[PDB]
Amino acid sequence: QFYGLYVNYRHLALLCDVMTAKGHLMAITRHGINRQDTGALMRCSFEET
DNA sequence: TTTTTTTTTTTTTTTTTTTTTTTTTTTTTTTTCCTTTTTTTTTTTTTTTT
Repeated sequence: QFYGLYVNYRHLALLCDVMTAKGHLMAITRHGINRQDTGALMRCSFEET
């Protein structure tokens, strides 16, 4: 809202629920995505293959 | 002669510093240059001598 851009609430609440799903702060880095419980090929496709 | 009281020695954490490691928008089009090199060993050749 500083730049006057409007994004719908669902697309923001989905991200806010993705980060707070595990009970702590799951950042969107290589330290939060690669520390999840997903598959090996999914995690190696992003960073630190 | 036993109990408290001081000393000691680990014990686990804390905190700060240092080190390490990993990352850095998407697509497309043209040229240029290099894709060895000097060193050491081996083999052949040429000249000389008896």
